[PDB]
Amino acid sequence: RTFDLEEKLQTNKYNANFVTFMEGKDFNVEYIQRGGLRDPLIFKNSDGLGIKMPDPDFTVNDVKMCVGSRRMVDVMDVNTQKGIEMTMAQWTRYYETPEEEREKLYNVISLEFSHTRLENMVQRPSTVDFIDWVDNMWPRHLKESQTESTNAILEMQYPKVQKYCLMSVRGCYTDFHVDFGGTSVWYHIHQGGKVFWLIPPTAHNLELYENWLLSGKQGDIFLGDRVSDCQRIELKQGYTFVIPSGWIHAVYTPTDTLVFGGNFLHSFNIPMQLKIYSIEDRTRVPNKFRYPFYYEMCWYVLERYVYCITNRSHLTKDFQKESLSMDME
Amino acid sequence: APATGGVKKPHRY
Amino acid sequence: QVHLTHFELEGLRCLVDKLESLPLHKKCVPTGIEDEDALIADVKILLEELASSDPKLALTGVPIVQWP
Ligand SMILES: O=C(O)CNC(=O)C(=O)O
Ligand code: NI
Repeated sequence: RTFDLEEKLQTNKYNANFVTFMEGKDFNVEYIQRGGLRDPLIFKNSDGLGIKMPDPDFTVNDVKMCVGSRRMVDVMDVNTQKGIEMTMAQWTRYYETPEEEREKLYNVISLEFSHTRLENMVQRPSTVDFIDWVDNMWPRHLKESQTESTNAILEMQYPKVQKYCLMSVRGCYTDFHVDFGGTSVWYHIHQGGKVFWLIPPTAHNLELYENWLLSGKQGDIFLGDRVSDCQRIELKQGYTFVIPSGWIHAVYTPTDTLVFGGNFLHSFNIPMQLKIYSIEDRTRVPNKFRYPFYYEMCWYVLERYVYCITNRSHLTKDFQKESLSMDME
Repeated sequence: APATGGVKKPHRY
Repeated sequence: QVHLTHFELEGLRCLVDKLESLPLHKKCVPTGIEDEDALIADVKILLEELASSDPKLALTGVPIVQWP
């Protein structure tokens, strides 16, 4: 990295105001229908959101005991933004190491803990449940059949992207990116704090982003300097943040932090979701870093809209029968 | 060595 | 007779155009779908019919797609 992160954290220049500060009770389906979930949102308190979180003093070791000591986790090397892998016990050892003894800065942003004990300790905002394509569009008998708690693709029965635990040490930095498939993101600061820089997905900015990706100079060019308006904003302990489809963001961690969050597609900004998918295609993003079963899901969305509106099914007889059995439960 | 999907990570430098 | 949002109407038109124009090896028609072509046809009909949706009446507070 050749830019100075500390000047990016200190400057007053990222002074756009893109974020809407909301109350949880107002974050409902009617709000989504009216606004298209186009605006990033901050909930300074959880009242009215319908979230559930672990004990306030939950630790990384607690996460490890819920997911398993031997669970392989993807870890980011902050200096290179490259991925490595280790077990959750090894990750916990790292995390518990005093700061002045850690040889390198590593970050975990990708531990998906669905189908472990941890899963029932964390609930996302109720309203996300009413609109996530996984919950509302994917054949339910397939989702319910998932047993594997890792993100091994051969065992994956639906897009396993709903619930992640992020564990970040002071000094961590995740460089600018758009979440896979143009997914929207919810993000809850259980403990600690985060700094985000937000860049809106205008056609121009998305062109810049793609060209930056294709240049390979991500360590040299701080993308928030290349655009007309960027917002840097701090999330404090207990805040919930929702990031809309397409939004280009980077994140810095000023104190050891534990976050619960996750990703979702939805029906109100499909064009952006498709745009982002096509950027991933052109920039040759490896499958492993993409939304699993993306076009499969899109076919299921079409079928659900036609069925729900017209009562005509385009699922197989067997699939219809599986669905009817569940309707009778 | 099983292949994974839905790994969150920006691009490498 | 139902009113969708313009957010949905525009998105569904984008999606149908996208999926229809993917070649065979990229189309990813999933296991549960019977006749993809007939679905695409049905979507197109439906979009014509819902194009006169009223923006205020679409604000129902409950999604069109929910499980029974
Ligand atoms: O928290 C981090 O370091 C990076 N997180 C994200 O970019 C995210 O959850 O969308
Ligand atoms: Ni992100």
